[PDB]
Amino acid sequence: ATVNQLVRKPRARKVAKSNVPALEACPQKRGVCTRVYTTTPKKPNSALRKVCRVRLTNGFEVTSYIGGEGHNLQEHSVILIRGGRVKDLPGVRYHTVRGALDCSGVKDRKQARSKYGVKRPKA
Amino acid sequence: SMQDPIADMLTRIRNGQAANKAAVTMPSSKLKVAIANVLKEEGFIEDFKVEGDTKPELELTLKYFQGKAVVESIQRVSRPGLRIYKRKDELPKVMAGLGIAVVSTSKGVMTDRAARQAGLGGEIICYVA
Amino acid sequence: MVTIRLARHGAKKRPFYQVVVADSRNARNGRFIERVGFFNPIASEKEEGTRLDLDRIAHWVGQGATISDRVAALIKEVNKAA
Amino acid sequence: ARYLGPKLKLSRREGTDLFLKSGVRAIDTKCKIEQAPGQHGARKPRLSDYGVQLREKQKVRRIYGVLERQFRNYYKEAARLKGNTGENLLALLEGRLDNVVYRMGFGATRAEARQLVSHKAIMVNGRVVNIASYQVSPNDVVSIREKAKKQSRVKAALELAEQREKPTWLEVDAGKMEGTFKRKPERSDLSADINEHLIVELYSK
Amino acid sequence: ELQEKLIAVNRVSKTVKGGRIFSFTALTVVGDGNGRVGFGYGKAREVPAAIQKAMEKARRNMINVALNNGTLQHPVKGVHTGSRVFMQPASEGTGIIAGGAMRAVLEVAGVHNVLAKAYGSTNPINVVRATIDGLENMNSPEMVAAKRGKSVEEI
Amino acid sequence: KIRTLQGRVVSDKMEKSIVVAIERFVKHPIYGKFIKRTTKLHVHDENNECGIGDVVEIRECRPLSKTKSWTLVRVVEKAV
RNA sequence: UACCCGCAGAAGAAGCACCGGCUAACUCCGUGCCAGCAGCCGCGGUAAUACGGAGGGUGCAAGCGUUAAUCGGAAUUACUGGGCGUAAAGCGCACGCAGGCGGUUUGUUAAGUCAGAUGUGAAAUCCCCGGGCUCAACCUGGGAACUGCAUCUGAUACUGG
RNA sequence: UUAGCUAGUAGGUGGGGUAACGGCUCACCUAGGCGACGAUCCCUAGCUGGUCUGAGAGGAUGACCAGCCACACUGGAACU
Ligand SMILES: [K+]
Ligand SMILES: [K+]
Ligand SMILES: [K+]
Ligand SMILES: [Mg+2]
Ligand SMILES: [Mg+2]
Ligand SMILES: [Mg+2]
Ligand SMILES: [Mg+2]
Ligand SMILES: [Mg+2]
Ligand SMILES: [Mg+2]
Ligand SMILES: [Mg+2]
Ligand SMILES: [Mg+2]
Ligand SMILES: [Mg+2]
Ligand SMILES: [Mg+2]
Ligand SMILES: [Mg+2]
Ligand SMILES: [Mg+2]
Ligand SMILES: [Mg+2]
Ligand SMILES: [Mg+2]
Ligand SMILES: [Mg+2]
Ligand SMILES: [Mg+2]
Ligand SMILES: [Mg+2]
Ligand SMILES: [Mg+2]
Ligand SMILES: [Mg+2]
Ligand SMILES: [Mg+2]
Ligand SMILES: [Mg+2]
Ligand SMILES: [Mg+2]
Repeated sequence: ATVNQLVRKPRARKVAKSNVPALEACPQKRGVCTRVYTTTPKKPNSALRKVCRVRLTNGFEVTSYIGGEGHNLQEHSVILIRGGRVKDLPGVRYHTVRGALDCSGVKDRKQARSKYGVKRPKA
Repeated sequence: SMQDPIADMLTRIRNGQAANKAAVTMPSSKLKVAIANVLKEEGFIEDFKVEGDTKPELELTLKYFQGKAVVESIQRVSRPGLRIYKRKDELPKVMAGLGIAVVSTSKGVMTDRAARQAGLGGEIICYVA
Repeated sequence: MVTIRLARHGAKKRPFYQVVVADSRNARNGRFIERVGFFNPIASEKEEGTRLDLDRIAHWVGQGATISDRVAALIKEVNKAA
Repeated sequence: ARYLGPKLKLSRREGTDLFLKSGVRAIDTKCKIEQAPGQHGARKPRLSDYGVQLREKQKVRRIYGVLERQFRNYYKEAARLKGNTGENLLALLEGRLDNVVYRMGFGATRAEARQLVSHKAIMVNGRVVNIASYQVSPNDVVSIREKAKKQSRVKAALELAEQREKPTWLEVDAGKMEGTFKRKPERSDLSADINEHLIVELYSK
Repeated sequence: ELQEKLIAVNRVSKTVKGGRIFSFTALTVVGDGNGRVGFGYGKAREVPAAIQKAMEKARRNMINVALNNGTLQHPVKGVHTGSRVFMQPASEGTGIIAGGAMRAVLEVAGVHNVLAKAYGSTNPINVVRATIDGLENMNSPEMVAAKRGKSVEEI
Repeated sequence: KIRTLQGRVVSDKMEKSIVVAIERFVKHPIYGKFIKRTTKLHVHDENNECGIGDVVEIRECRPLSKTKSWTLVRVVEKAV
């Protein structure tokens, strides 16, 4: 408050930390699936939600969500991950990008296709 | 302890006029006489007087219009903890020029309007609305 | 040594040249001591395609500056027109 | 670059004549102008203030035919120019070569005028120009080039423009197929139906 | 004559032995332009009834402000509860740079050119209070001169 | 006409040399309070004539030692 | 090469994301806390404008979304511009060094302060007024600015000595 | 959640050395010098004109272009 106190000790600017530290300010990262499994969400929801533990190229290991109906992922499968948490899955801070490396696009989807990695129906 | 007798004078004005006092009395001082003179010239007070030889008192007669204080506000700006000086090109305009700032220029205590006309800066004592 | 020369300051296929005084060791577009004028090869006939401060050029030559062949040509051109 | 869909749906959504068709016939014989498009368009909404501002921004773009990027560039320049940002913006939109060509009467529609420009049929100040966004300026002459005067289109367009209100800032000599900026346009002459200040509000947020 | 604005509608509730009773409140403002404005806060069990009460309250409870040919005389700071409002005059063609709750008040007052900023609580009721308080404090050269006894040439 | 500083002697224990404190008031860049700032110079003190607390006038010269690059012009006041 | 002329024929050239609220756009059919969705609030357990499909919108456009990252909004580190009875915040109390601050009067100085002059503050970039590319983006002439630094010559109200 | 650091270290006299002033270097003499206005130590980092953001004060930043600095497989040295 008092200007003499400020001169003795300036205003310490807070630092806002990144929510996605394993991404190291990269937009995406490659990684290898060491385990693929499912978990219940927390209240109020109920489901079995599909997740994988992935070792990233920088040696971080993270848990990542596998969006869309059905997937082809397996252990030793190589996938690309991006930021964005899932809420109701505590600790799942990343999304697997569909349609990149081993991760197939969703097979029969026709709307919002570019989010799920599936190509135009030509006919 | 008392360390800013100018802020003391201004606070006595503010409080006395909020209390509808007819006149207020305070310890006199050259700078107080100068500031009171400027306020009288700008019409913010009716009159001022100095009385006594060893311990001179200064009295200000306060001014009211339609039953309400003529002084709208009176605010110390330069103060012992943080002195404020302005260049000619930086003198502030109080209430877009309806109020006054009191500036101790090298030529003496005067309004900011006078200081701009003279082409001077100085120490800015207070704002009066 | 001190030299007076053109610096290419324009766009692709749209050249424009400043006339600048420089130490010859400095890069074409790099450090220069003083700017002296300009030349435009594609200015209109209605347009000022060249300007020089001939007085300061004479001053620098008095100091021993080396004029570039194209700058010399431009000076002859200006003193033929003017 | 261009909107190429059903033009009169736009007028239905705006609920007003956007001049998108040349006017050989009244639009109520060509569309259910009073009713918004689609199966739910019968249920008239209660627009929010954001909806209102958006709808005006859309209306002005959709009259003059300008996409958002170019329209925002017009906004930024009008905000740089002196005077009222909205009056400046409308003066800019009215200074376009396609708009001038339409006001002059050589195109029966703004899109027809845009073809006439783009196909190098228009000359300005004695020079061919085919850029729709070209900003015409005072004392500029505009004319049909002499190879193009053979088209029937321009003749029918002139026989329609004679029915429309005559602009005050232009002059045209229809029989010669030439005209001129006598003045720049002004807020007095452009239709009061455009709420320029809502455009200013929407981009100034 | 009067222009009218509806600023807000809010559903409040009273708990009772049987459950919850829901009631609607409406905040509105009216003004002549030309620097006369008032605000009205109405309560009812029906939205239109609340609005009508608000308007009737706002036709009385109406104050005069000495506008400077459609702008403010000087910058003003108004405060009420948690809401602090700064307003400043602006050059012609500036328009109303303000938030919705302040824009309504300044529009119905007819202040065409203003810069304004809300600080602290943006709660519409207290914001309207703070804005009216500020406009009510604003004063003009002629009555400043009358107070100080100078001629207006003092400006 | 010499561009010159004035300060006070804060050490005299070196040979032909003194430490001079220059004391300056400077407006703090951000908070605007006027802060006292100090700078210490090592100054050539020929004859060892100065003493602690003296007020002395000094000027910039050629390098004279590792630290010394300033020389005494004159004493202006003396302590005690 | 730019630019210009001639010729055939609408011929060779439109996608992406949204539509529960914030925030413009909604109705059927699947499905039944499942499968799935999400920036925040939050949707789905047999009548889902929130999932998936279709028909309608709406918004951008040779682009459209998503992830990463900075400032803003954030007066949420508050110098301009915040707080400390109960929301986070007065040391358990006191003494006291360095430090910050200083009742009143006269003289003197001219450090802070103020005024004037001179030098410097590279060009570019950024603003204003004008030129050139068929417009624009680009290029370019002149001006302003470069919120500063430094050295002289004055003023002495205030502050410091 | 680094408080003490330094012995060519700080200064002086006289030789030597440099294009040149100097502990730059050497013999001897004095015993200092720096530091809470943060020395020493640890982590990070080329600097500036500027760029982005902002009503402004500020905050972040130093890709392209221009000025200065440093480097040239790693570590030393000198020659012309
Ligand atoms: K503060
Ligand atoms: K020696
Ligand atoms: K040494
Ligand atoms: Mg449940
Ligand atoms: Mg484009
Ligand atoms: Mg708040
Ligand atoms: Mg939604
Ligand atoms: Mg259903
Ligand atoms: Mg922020
Ligand atoms: Mg801030
Ligand atoms: Mg707080
Ligand atoms: Mg408690
Ligand atoms: Mg507490
Ligand atoms: Mg206590
Ligand atoms: Mg005590
Ligand atoms: Mg003490
Ligand atoms: Mg003390
Ligand atoms: Mg005193
Ligand atoms: Mg001085
Ligand atoms: Mg050598
Ligand atoms: Mg590095
Ligand atoms: Mg801000
Ligand atoms: Mg800016
Ligand atoms: Mg590089
Ligand atoms: Mg290598």
